[PDB]
Amino acid sequence: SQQVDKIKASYPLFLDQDYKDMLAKKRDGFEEKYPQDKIDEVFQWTTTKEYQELNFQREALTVNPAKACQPLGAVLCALGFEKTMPYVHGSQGCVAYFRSYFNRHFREPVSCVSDSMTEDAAVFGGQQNMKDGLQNCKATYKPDMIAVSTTCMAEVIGDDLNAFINNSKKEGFIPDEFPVPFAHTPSFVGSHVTGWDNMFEGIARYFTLKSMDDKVVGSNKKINIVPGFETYLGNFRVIKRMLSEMGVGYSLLSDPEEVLDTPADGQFRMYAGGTTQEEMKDAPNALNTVLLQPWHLEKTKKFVEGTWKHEVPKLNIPMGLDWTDEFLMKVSEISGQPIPASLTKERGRLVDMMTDSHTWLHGKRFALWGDPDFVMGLVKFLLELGCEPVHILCHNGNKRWKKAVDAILAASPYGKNATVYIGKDLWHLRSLVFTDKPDFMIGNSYGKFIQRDTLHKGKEFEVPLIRIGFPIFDRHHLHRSTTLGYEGAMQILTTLVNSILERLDEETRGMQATDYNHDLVR
Amino acid sequence: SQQVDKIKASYPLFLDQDYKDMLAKKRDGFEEKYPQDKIDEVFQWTTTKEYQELNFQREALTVNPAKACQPLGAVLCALGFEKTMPYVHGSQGCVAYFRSYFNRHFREPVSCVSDSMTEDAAVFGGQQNMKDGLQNCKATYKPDMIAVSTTCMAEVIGDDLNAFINNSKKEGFIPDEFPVPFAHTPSFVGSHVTGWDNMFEGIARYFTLKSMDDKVVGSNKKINIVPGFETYLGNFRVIKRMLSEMGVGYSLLSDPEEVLDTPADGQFRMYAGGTTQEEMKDAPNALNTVLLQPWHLEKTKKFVEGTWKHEVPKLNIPMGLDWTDEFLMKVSEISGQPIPASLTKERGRLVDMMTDSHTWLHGKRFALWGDPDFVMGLVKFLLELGCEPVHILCHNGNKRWKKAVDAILAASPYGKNATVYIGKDLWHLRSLVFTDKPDFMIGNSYGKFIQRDTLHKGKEFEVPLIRIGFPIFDRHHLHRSTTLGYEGAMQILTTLVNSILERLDEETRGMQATDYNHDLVR
Amino acid sequence: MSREEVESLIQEVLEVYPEKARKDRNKHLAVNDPAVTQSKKCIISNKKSQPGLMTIRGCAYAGSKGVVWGPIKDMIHISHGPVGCGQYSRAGRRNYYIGTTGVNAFVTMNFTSDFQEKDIVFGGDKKLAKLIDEVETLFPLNKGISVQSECPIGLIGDDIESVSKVKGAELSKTIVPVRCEGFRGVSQSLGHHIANDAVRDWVLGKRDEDTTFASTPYDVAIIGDYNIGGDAWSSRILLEEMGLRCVAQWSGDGSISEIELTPKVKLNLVHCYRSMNYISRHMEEKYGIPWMEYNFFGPTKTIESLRAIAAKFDESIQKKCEEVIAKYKPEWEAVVAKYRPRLEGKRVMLYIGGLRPRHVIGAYEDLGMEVVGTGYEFAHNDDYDRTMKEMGDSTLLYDDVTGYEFEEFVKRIKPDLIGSGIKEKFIFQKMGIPFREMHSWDYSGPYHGFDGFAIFARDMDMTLNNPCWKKLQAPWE
Ligand code: ICS
Ligand code: CLF
Ligand SMILES: [Fe+3]
Ligand SMILES: [Fe+3]
Repeated sequence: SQQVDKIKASYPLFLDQDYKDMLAKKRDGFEEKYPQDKIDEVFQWTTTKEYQELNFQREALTVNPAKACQPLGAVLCALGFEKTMPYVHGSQGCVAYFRSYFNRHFREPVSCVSDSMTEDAAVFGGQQNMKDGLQNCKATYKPDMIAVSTTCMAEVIGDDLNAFINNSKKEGFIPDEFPVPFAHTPSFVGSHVTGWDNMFEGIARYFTLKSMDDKVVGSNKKINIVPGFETYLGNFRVIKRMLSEMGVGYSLLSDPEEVLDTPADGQFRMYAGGTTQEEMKDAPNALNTVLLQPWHLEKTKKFVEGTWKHEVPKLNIPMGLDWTDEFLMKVSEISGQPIPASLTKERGRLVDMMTDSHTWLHGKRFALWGDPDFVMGLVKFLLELGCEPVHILCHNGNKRWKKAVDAILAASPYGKNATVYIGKDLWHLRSLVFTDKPDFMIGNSYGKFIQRDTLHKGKEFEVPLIRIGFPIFDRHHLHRSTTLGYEGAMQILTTLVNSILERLDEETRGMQATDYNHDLVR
Repeated sequence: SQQVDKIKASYPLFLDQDYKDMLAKKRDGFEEKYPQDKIDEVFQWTTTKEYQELNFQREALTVNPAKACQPLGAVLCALGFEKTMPYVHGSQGCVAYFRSYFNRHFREPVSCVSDSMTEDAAVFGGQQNMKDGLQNCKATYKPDMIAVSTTCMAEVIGDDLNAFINNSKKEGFIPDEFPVPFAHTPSFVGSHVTGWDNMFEGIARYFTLKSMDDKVVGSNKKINIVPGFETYLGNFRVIKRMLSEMGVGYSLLSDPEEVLDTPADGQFRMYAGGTTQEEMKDAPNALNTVLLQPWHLEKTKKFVEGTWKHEVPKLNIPMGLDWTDEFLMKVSEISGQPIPASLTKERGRLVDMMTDSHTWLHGKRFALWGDPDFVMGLVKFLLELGCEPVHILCHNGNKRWKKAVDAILAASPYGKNATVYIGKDLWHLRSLVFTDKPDFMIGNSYGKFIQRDTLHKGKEFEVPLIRIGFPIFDRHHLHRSTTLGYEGAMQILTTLVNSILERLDEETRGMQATDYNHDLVR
Repeated sequence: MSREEVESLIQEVLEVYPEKARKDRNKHLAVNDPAVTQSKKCIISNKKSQPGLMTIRGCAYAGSKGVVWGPIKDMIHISHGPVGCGQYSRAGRRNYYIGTTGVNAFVTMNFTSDFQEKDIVFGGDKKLAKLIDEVETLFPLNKGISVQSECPIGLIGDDIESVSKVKGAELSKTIVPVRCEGFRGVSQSLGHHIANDAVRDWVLGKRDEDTTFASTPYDVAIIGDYNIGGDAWSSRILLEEMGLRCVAQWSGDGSISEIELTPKVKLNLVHCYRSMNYISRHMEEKYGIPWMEYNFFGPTKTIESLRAIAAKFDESIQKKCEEVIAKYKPEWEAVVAKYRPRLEGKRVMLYIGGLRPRHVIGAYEDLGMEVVGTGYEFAHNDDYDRTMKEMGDSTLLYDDVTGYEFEEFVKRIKPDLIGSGIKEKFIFQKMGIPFREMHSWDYSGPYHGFDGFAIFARDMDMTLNNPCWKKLQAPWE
């Protein structure tokens, strides 16, 4: 039953007596469900340490992974170039899933196409599909450049992207001068960050490997910045703002913030901003190339050093005090532009926010997961805040990144009780937070189920989730925040301290029971 | 008992069994406490409609007021000028309270001074206190000017500030050329916003009244901005950024921006930034003057329209889409500068966020309170977001402001269930949220007690508190946020939608009971 | 618009394609004529999508795992292959259920083999057997395992049938191998067909000899409802209030026991014909159980469906149906009185998957709004045959529409509301046209039944008459 003046959605409509009675009747009559005591016993067993040993003895089953496949990152990289259409050679379901994923994270239109390869195309090859798809995309959506990625189906059968595109140009389906960079993005190797790296490397090769005869390092007096797989527009904005404040000429390659923040003014803009083709053609002339997320830009680093002859600095991600200062100093040394007073004032303000909030941030135990560079930057920032990481998880990390994070932890007294995991999933993290309980979890929206499980065990075992990462689906407009630089550090610090204070306020709201600590001033 | 590995603060140390037994023994032995059932009955009665009738029948007792006294606003206004020491003529406890208040809200040092008036001054007067305080302040803290305001004690005994300052200058206590503006700030009239208005009026009069013979309107080709009582730094930042981005020369009078955000660099800076005396003297030469909060700048408006001969526009506070648009058009018309495309893009981004979050924002009932202009802007933005404000409260509001808010609520279909209260305190708001329950409360840190009361009544009666306003004591660095313009609109929208989604997630986290609606995507 | 103008718009839109693309797409756009009972003479459906035209269709893996098998809660569904698919499809569909996730329910969970290069080169049979062993070790309360094959599995010829058979025989468990590789077919419809075949072969006939279940002459099964925010529950409360006993729900909030008990029912109530028509026909042919289509979208369709269902039974069922209709009349009448004035005369354009484009027209007509154009992602010619009757004269019908085609069709029509998926929501929101997600109900719902009608009306009113749509133009422009 519904009252028209107060209409109920599914919650709390299905909490009514008739719906509850019908649910119970259906369950008892036909569901053949296990008894509730057995369910409680199994849940309690899953919260134990023997279950943790069984979970960590896994070898072939992955439960709730924390990574995606390469073509997603390839599409995100292709979106950052001017009037560029991300083209995925393979099946249409992959493109649909990519578009749904990015629509849910960014709440923005995401343009991506496919050749819709079928069984006959899987058997005879995708030459005709490539030709017709390139022709149709160019005719219909009129882009200035088409960046080709691959699905696993094409990679398994060994589609020759170079030969296919060359034959497409040779038979007149596309103009011979039309830029069609391509990259191999096998989904069974690496993850989405590897796809971003592969796509950027392919585009850079396409515009710069055949025209290195008339290139001189430092001709244009600029610094190239490669941001990598980034889902926060604030990071692009803050890097550009900092480099403009320092008065440093920069060429940020693969900048997608404009197409992911289009205004709503009555017209739909498929393309907006993006790195221009002239910028990438003039890329080798820069003084140096700086990689913001080096731990998933290895192929790009190798190509840049081998072809552009750029001495890429050994810099960490500009996360936190120490690494932001290192980044600024390296930029100042490369360009010769001194660090101005505005950045010094920003650093001083950030140190004063750290001083203000250190009394609440100290000693807190955190579990975190995400991308390698992002995770290591978050761990470093937590170490500068006096916090104690306990469980560090990176599903797409390797042994070298784990060694670097271990060295970072050993360099600090707050990393004594910290362990790093690579190749594990979120089920392992749930087992960890049940056995070795941290105060908070920092991750993407997939940790809300872990929070649900911990709450189901009890209010004293609940591990609240702090949403910093990709993808975030259950909150709105969090992609507009900033992670890099001093501004991102202030944002993260404010989020952390306010989360701690909100949890404390929740724990002390009981009247005549726990309200003696419901202080007005915190 | 304390365990060294896990040291407990007051909570949950006092939830231990020994402390529980000790407290129970104390209560049952020597407190003569009322029985618990009687307490529950009294609470339930206080949650009733008849108790609301009795509460609103009050005319002599104020419980939990939502306003401060004039000298606080006077000090905040005086802090906005370059190298200016806020001088308070009266008792030192008032200065101690003001500094404690602003230190807790801003987490920054606040400089204010008093003459330390005692009963001897009540018998005779504050002449000697005035002279000694002026001389000591000038000798010690080396201010460029001293702004004098009075406590209730000085105004009850009828101290004459002008004669006192003239005598102090006459007998060599301060140089005759030293600028010492003064303003009367009776604490029994108005609130802190009235004190801000009075202090700015006094300073402007001191710097402009006797030198209007060489002044021509529009000589400096600039526009004057009077921000009023503001406690959000981002408001100053956004006003400056928008005006500079429009290409408009502006003279932002009473800027406490830099002194309240001093960086941490190992040294203490008493003074930083602020409006210069040259700007104050050149203000009458501006094209016009814009009051950001016209509803507590009546004296300033009278002075600038009568003495400066400026046709001050009838503008509302630039909060939300419509009022930001009107403010920008008025600024463009006065200055002659067109509106830049970047501001249009920012407005389009705000509209895009509105279209993204309208589904969750629609239909939500809000109870809000605060200063008149801020409350009106919040009501306007909520009406543009599809939310229904139900309980609008303003302790320091008058009948004209109430009529204006009633007109605004009549202009929109979502203001049908609204009612505006003036001269009411937070006990009235507690009664209202118990009787006509809203979805959320918007206000300062003093609403956490109301939230605690509603939680004590029941979980389904709980009204979460959204912390927007002044003062915020239980959260860190919220004073750095913005509420004016498009950027403040996006921040407010994000806070609202994320609070709604957090409440929904909290209400859907129960396994097998309400977890069917614990959706990953919202 | 006139009929001569819809054709002109179609031609002008098609003018941009190359010759082959234009010729192919000219067969997928038609002007509706309710007199014609054969959709083949006007529109062509169920063909491959043109390459590079930004289609909205999915794959067979979606149509099986995320549609049919996924809503089943007591089973564990393995995304056999690379990670992507499982990750992109995890908890994206709001097939609601009741259970303890991680113990006895696994709908919102993602189980995957996470194939690497060595798995492709050397195989995945041993890895699949190890994965099954670990699934049984770590999740003892599951009532079955399903193996959803992603593309590479089909390519490299991994033999999951034998692995499933051996592991099920040795562990006494129901392990269902599904060949739902994405490159098969053209869209999710073949995924529906493959999942139905798997249900028929490996699950449906398990209790063919068990006779312990006592059957009443009022036994029904809801077929093809997936509980998108509680729609299956809303329909079930109406069906049970009629005196009918629902034994099985396919597959929203469904259990493997309900699937096993289905062949004992007296009537199959099919909501989504497109997804479960094959299994309905198989049950009719093998067990003699009749099936019928019912629609619970809006008061008129709901009342007609309740009367049609009650017509299949004795007089007591009809009396209870009359009682339910009389009880629920005032509520939906009040909902209409509240929301029809705000929504009268508004025009709606729809683009959804296989069933909802024609099922939701009744509710929009009940609220006083008209549908000026509907379209299907993957529906066959029979669905269009049913669609011509429900749509008015000179209304546009499109199949496998592209983003370009939909954009300019909306630009030329200027509909008051657009109901489609997440991949067009922001495109049409930035154009200034109110948009409603017709797949997930915009995280609201349910919309089926009398209870869902109020939520539907409230959602349409709040989306259409929001003050934000009048604010897209800056006053200085
Ligand atoms: S199953 Fe089908 S696309 Fe019949 S794949 Fe799709 S929950 Fe649609 S029009 Mo999403 S044939 Fe169901 C459908 Fe209809 S996922 Fe839902 S809304 S009634
Ligand atoms: S059409 Fe469909 S969704 Fe595509 S792969 Fe094939 S079953 Fe799956 Fe999977 S991991 Fe990623 S998303 Fe693909 S590239 Fe492979
Ligand atoms: Fe958007
Ligand atoms: Fe501070």
